[PDB]
Amino acid sequence: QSNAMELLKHLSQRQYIDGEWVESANKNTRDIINPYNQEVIFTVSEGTKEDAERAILAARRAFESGEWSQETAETRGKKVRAIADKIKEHREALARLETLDTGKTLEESYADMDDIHNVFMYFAGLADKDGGEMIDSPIPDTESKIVKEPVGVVTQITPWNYPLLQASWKIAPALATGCSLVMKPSEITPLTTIRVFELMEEVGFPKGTINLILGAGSEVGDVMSGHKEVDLVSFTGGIETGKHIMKNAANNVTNIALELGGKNPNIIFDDADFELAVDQALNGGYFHAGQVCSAGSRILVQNSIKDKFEQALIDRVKKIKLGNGFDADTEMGPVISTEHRNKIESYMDVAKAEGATIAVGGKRPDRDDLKDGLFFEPTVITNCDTSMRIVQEEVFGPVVTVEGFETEQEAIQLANDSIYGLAGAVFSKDIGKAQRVANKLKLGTVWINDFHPYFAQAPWGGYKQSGIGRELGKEGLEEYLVSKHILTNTNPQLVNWFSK
Amino acid sequence: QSNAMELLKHLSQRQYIDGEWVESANKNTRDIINPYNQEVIFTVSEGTKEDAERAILAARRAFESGEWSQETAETRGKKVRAIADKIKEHREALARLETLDTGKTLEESYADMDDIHNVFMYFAGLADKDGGEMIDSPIPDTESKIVKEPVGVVTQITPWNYPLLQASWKIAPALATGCSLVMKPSEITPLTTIRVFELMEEVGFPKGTINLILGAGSEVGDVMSGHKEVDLVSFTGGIETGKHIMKNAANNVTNIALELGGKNPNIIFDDADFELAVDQALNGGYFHAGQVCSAGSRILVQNSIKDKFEQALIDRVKKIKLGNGFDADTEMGPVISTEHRNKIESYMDVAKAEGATIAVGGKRPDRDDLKDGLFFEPTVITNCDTSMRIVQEEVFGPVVTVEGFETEQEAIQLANDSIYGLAGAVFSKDIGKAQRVANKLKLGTVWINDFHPYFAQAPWGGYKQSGIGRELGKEGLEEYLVSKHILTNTNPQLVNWFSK
Amino acid sequence: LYFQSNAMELLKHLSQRQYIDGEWVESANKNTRDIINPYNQEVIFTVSEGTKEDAERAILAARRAFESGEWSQETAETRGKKVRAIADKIKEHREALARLETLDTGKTLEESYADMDDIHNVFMYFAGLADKDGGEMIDSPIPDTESKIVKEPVGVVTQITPWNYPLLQASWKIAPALATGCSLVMKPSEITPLTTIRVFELMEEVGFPKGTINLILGAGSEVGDVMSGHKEVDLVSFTGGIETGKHIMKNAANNVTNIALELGGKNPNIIFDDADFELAVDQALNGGYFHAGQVCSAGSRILVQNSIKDKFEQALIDRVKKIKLGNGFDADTEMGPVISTEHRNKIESYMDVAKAEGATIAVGGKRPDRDDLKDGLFFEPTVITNCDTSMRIVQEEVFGPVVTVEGFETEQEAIQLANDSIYGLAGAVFSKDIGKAQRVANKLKLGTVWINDFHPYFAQAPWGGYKQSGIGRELGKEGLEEYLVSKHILTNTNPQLVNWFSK
Amino acid sequence: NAMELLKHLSQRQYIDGEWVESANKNTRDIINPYNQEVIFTVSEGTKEDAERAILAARRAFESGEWSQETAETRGKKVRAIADKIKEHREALARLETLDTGKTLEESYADMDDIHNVFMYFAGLADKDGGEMIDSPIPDTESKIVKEPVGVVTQITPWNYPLLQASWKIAPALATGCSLVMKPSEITPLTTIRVFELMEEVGFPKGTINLILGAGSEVGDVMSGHKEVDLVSFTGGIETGKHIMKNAANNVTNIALELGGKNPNIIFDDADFELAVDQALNGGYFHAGQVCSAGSRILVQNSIKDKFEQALIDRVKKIKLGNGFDADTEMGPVISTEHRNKIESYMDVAKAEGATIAVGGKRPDRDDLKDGLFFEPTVITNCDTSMRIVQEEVFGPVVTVEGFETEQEAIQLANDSIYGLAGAVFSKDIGKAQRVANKLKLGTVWINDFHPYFAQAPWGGYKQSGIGRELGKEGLEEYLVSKHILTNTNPQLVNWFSK
Ligand SMILES: NC(=O)c1ccc[n+]([C@@H]2O[C@H](COP(=O)([O-])OP(=O)(O)OC[C@H]3O[C@@H](n4cnc5c(N)ncnc54)[C@H](O)[C@@H]3O)[C@@H](O)[C@H]2O)c1
Ligand code: NA
Ligand code: NA
Ligand code: NA
Repeated sequence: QSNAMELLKHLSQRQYIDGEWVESANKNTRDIINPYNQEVIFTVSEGTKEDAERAILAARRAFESGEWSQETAETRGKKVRAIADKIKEHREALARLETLDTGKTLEESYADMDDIHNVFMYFAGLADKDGGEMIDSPIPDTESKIVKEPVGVVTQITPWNYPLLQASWKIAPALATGCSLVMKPSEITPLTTIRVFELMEEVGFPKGTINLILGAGSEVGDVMSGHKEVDLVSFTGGIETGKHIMKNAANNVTNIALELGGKNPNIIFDDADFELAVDQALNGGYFHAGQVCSAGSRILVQNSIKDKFEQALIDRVKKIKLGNGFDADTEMGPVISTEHRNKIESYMDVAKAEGATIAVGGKRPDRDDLKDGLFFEPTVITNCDTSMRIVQEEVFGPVVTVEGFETEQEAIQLANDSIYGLAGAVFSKDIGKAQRVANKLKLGTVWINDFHPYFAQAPWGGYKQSGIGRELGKEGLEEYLVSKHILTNTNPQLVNWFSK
Repeated sequence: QSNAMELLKHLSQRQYIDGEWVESANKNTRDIINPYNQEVIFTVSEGTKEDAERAILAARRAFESGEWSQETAETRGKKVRAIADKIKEHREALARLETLDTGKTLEESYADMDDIHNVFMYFAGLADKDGGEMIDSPIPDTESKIVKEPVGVVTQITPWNYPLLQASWKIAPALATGCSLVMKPSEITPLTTIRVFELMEEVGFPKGTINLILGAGSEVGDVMSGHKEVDLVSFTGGIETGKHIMKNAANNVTNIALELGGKNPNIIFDDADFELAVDQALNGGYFHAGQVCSAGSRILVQNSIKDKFEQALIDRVKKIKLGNGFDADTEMGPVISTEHRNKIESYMDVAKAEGATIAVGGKRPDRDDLKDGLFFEPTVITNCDTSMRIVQEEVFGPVVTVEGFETEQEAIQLANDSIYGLAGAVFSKDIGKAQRVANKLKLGTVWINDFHPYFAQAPWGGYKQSGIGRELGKEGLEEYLVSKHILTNTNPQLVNWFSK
Repeated sequence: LYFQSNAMELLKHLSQRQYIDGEWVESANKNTRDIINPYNQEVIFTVSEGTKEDAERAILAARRAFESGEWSQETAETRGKKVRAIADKIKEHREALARLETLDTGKTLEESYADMDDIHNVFMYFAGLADKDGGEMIDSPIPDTESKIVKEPVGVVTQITPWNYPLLQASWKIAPALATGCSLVMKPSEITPLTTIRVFELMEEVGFPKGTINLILGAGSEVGDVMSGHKEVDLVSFTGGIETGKHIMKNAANNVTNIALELGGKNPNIIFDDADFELAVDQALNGGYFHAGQVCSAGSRILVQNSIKDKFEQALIDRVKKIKLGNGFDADTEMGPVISTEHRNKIESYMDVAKAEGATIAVGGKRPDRDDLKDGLFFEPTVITNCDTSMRIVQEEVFGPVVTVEGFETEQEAIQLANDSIYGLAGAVFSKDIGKAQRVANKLKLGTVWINDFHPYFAQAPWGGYKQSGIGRELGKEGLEEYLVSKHILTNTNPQLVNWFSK
Repeated sequence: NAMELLKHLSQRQYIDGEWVESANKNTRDIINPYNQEVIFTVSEGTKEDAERAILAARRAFESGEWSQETAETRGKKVRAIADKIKEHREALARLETLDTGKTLEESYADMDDIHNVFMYFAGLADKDGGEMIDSPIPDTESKIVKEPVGVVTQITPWNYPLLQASWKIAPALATGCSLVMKPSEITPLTTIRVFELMEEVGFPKGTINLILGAGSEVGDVMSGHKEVDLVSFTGGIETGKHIMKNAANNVTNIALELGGKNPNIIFDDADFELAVDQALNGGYFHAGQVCSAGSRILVQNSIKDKFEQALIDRVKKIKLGNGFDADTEMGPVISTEHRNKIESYMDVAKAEGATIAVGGKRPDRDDLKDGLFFEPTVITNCDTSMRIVQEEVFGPVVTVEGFETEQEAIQLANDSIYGLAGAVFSKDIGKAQRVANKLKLGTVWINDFHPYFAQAPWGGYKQSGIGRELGKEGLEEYLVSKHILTNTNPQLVNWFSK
């Protein structure tokens, strides 16, 4: 862990606007915390509205200059590839900074860095593969083509749980398509985003193509979502903030891409491989202490094996090892902040009040090495039903609910009974049945006999309140493009509708 | 005309909800006017917000039943084709009804009916051509596929200028993809939309798949944009209402598709075919009395031919024949309502007060055959510049402004100097220069040596404040689809992250 | 009830001629050919037997039409409306066309109805595809250039079809050719021209420019080499057997002409112990015996898991004994006759091949003796057992109402055996374990694999073979693509002298 | 020093993971066409070697080590090959110049292209695994999965050896195929070198194989073996036709690129000195030995005389010499046999009445005496009926025909058996576009001559070939479609009695 602290000795503490590392316009700063020990680890600039607007205007100026937007797609791909290579080269430092900033295990952080390399690499390869189309015009003597152009100036806002990963999903396609961008990471987790800006700067982009704003969402966020020079706002986070952003984006009829979490079902039939299902239910509920957009917080298990499954899950939950993300034996780290731990704690009272049982966990751990950190015990909530708040709302902590179902129709009905629609799983050795269910779930991603996979090759996003648009895949790239129909009349003749 | 009045004797006067023609829940009605003579030609139900809610719930019930959403794409295509055939079969009566309701010339209405038949035909043919893709998974022993499903329940709101045409652009892809829909036409122009619902009923769709709500947006529009069971709201009209709709859609993180008009440039270089340019300047400015999303209201003409151009334009403008749309000699009909004529009128005062010249036109005709209708003279405004409201704001009437430009670079700068980005034209015999300009205009559609063309094969929509999303083409169909990534782990193994 | 006689009355109004450059014409030498009904071997019609000079004239008319641009430069949207119009003509004459196909080929009327419904949908699919993809805009790596790929009709196409599903195979070739803007010259099998003549009559009513569509009638040995080897042909599309297909490809090579070939198969039907047993017996029958096994996709090679082989063989044999043979026009008929004297001789010869190599004819293997079948080209549905992969009866395409049954021990063995042929067209896997079926499907070298089904093909998806089963695809977007050619147009928008060479 | 590079270069075939000699111990001498010096000696492979390599490629394919590797990972390896080409660009350029005679600057350009070809296909590898289909049958799921085509044989020619190899190798590897490649027997150096570089990157045993030797000995095995799924060949029409006839024996897919008679259409309103500049480039780069060489100039009648004299005056100034010397503009032709063919065509042209306006012979100068040089040539007063106009000479020779109308230019340009590429020069871009639309060519340039790149497909109409190389279409030659149809609620049909 002190080796990670050493990394901070060379890390920038500033915003990056129009090709320069700059302080806040009023010199304000913010102290960054390590959730493992609640110690202040770094101090960064806290930007102003003026800074955010300046970055947006620099992005517009750069976009209009054409240096990046009119560069060949092949060359843009090379630059995006160079970024992927930097990430891999600095994987260790990046993974350690991510663990320090966010608390999750170092092995999870390394996995994030592998994913990030692959995201940049995927978009590097896609950059030059589709420039638009030739249309067969229904009008004689005309030519019709659709040209795909970069959407323009894009603002990008990320959350605190997977900072660099979420940033990469936005940055890679933006750069690949020729856009100029302004990014703002979560004010409590800026370290790896600062670092990636330092790396991108070495790759070499024209002034203003990339810009980094650091600051509170209530201060600079509205500028980023409501400015008339922005062509697209892309946000990953919670529903309350996402709705706010969308309403603000409306003022200029600005494109929005949103991913807003979920209430992700994990559907376990009685003909599932039982021990696989237990394993994956643990993984679904407790990776990163449940702070994952796709966390499997809502377990739905067939009635015939429900009690056995609950007991098996509880027995394993008792063995989950909490601690420092830098310690190799740690299986689950702390939650992100005092506010977030307070949210999770409040839900325990809620669950009990509405009739559910806390079968295991449901409080902070007592153990000595955990008392100064933001820890919360992995928790199983039983005797639940779909009417309850603890089932319907995104807790975003190390908490899972267990509900029973009798039939395949009942599972589908329950799984779809939420305001969300991000991801979910179906476990059954009967692949035919699993497919039937998968076809009926209103979710952007359905895993059959798995839990958690996402990758650059495939689009990710939500039905219903889980979002608008997609990230990753060809659809992810398309968020950063705009279509133009250029129609040429090759034998123009007067219409003579109006009197001569 | 009186035979079109005879047509009304058989037209429905009601809403269509859940397979039934039905009155308003409050029994309220609205009188429909003919703008040519301001006479009441028809009376229809004025629905309530509970009617809109009921239609939405019926559309959701139908969608979940699967009767349409799970029908084969091939069969959905055949039913869309059957609607197309009905449009052609009833072309004469439909064109007459459109002229009666909107005031446009019969020729214009026939052209509209021919386009509508082709829109339905296009989407009928697209219905079974793309169900998603197979993905090359980066995870060994996994199968990854992206399945494209209908987006779900969609609400569709249309304007009064091209009622049935705009309806076709939304209805055709919605039905082709398997969505259930709730449509609400402009309260002052419901006639052809009622008629097409009659024709769709004849083709036959499951109960709840198609629903027609009649009434003012100030009453039922908030339900249509803000209800939780809606998956996509698609709107065509003005910016004010579009913004309000988007803010309301945000409450449920609902997809939006918007087309909100434009300030469309018509750029004429000194090396244009002169007489072609004059002809098309007239066509761009005055078809449907300038009430076109893509009307060419902002003429930019190269300085060396400016005086020549304005005199030729103005001399042609004086010869424009106003009158009854049913009269074959009419070149321009009336504007749509007293409210809209009043807005156009008020802009003449703005133009004069800010320093522009009304070169010709600028008033209501008062002659016998026009005095009783909502006519407004075709108008040319000169000696204006980009700082003026008359240049920046969409008047949406039979009015054009004329600005000069010195160079190709200045033409592009002026053309892009508006909040809009829908469509525009470049006129020049130097095709190379026309293409350079077309690549730099921030517009969804650019015509080279033409003005007005749109067709089902190519997407249509705006950059900037002209909208979000596209209609027509494969991209328009994609508004009505949602992607689902189904990932199957074909050799699942325990991860064993958490201790045994 | 009077259906056969009413079908025969149709022939009184059917053209007997070729259709070349907008006109119905006799053969240049006035030769003719008698067409028979395989049910009774009677002559039912006489048609012109064209010459190589007629074939050449039609190719030159297709080339002239192509170059005129009336169809090739017509808008895609309008081409699509015309292809739809053909689709609607097919539906308008469904009954007559189906009856004609039964009269000419012998298969049951119910089978012919299904063909006509399929044909309607093939034309409708391609009508709808016609205006959906004109090419692509390319991201040029050269500054100050514009790059696009335009898709154009491939040009003049010759199309040669076989005798088993004459109108269906014709539709697979004609539909995309017309949708894309090609000119075509079609030659149906000499022994089965009736529905193809009728469809030409219907296409003429729809209306196409002179020379866009041409029909040649004649023996492949007389006019075929002209159709595969003429310098003015851009693509030769053929469906039939391997020997003719290879000959055609070698002749097409003389002008480096594109070929699309579908040459039959040795299609495996893989039945696991955990299959739905009665479903597998039902589909083994369907696989083996629809159209008397004269189907490119026939399931002639049954591979059954050893643990249920005896039970399966017994169940299949008992059902085979019940199959009702007879006239295709009779409602109770389940299987009609085979197509010709020659083809029946081939099938019979393979019975002797099988026995000589040690296989058993478990049921069937002969002409039936029942009085109402004696005058027709009937052959009993047949099951051959005690087979193995080394045998010619297992390796070679018999194309008759004959199936072989081999056992396999494991999933690995089933795959190994199924892939141990020179062919690669289609096959099926029957198992309730869908994961297992999917693993097997991924390992089979076949253009189409069905999981718990047998026979489905449709316009929406490409059909064709791996290995000796073919080259290229028919149906789907890939089928359309056979009839298109890509052109890269690259415009230098800032041209400058290279100044490489001295001045 | 290119000669010193040879001290470390392999002299053997690469079969099933090993560098091996042939059972034929008579090696082949490789020549530098600039001085006709023997510069290297290599194994001459046998039929038996070719068969062994095809069997190894089949074994490797069935093993799944490459064919079932993830597309993402295959892309990474193809990228690694791209990086090797860039790392070694200088050495590879010198080897290509040494082996083929072309100028060092042209060789550098090939190497930059080659890097980009591999990089393009590396990026494409994981971008399309097939389609989901909307089945017309209720309760069925339909998907089209794209698999590697299988075992592919690849045969390349002597003019652009490594470039032509890259066009085939890159998509084969990206898609998961196993390959057996055989370069032209007279130009194997850069192909040997790239196999050494691929071995460094590392591929499963048998995935890549290099056969060296005469097509007349091993070619029939490569085109006619039953275990081959696709034969991809670039060269001349008569070998191509032979290959296609042999591939028919197993109904094997073919992709052919067979050259052309490429027109260069110059209108009166073209930029005149641009058109002269580009006519020289079209005709004489690599001494005309280019699949897409602009050997057939069609010039509008108002400027024809002026154009001909301008072109002839420039042709007289073209600098012949050693490709390694910076002043050289045009190197030698490839071989004795090829120079002989060019010479024979001059006799054909004269006997049929055409005029040899300039050139048409070997040069007289002393430093050119030892090499395979041939003078850049312009033939005038000819017409479309002549063999010299219709047939691919593939040497530093152009013909000039006049025309009046754009319709005539189109008709003459299309009046050949070929259809590979061509150009239209005119400042009237609308006119150039109308012409481009009617030309039966795989690539048409407006106001340029020669460009090709990985992003766009390349190939011929008519006798110029079958299929495409480069672009997404090029990748598609190396894939095969499989429709997997699952019936999700299977019911008995009950057609047959029970
Ligand atoms: N398209 C091009 O870029 C290109 C390149 C070289 C030659 N050509 C044309 O072809 C003419 C003849 O040239 P060439 O004879 O030197 O080349 P060719 O057409 O025979 O092509 C050479 C390649 O084909 C191989 N080959 C020869 N016989 C073979 C066989 N039976 N089976 C398989 N492969 C075989 C050679 O070993 C070599 O790899 C030239 O004059 C020129 O017109 C075109
Ligand atoms: Na932190
Ligand atoms: Na017959
Ligand atoms: Na050499």
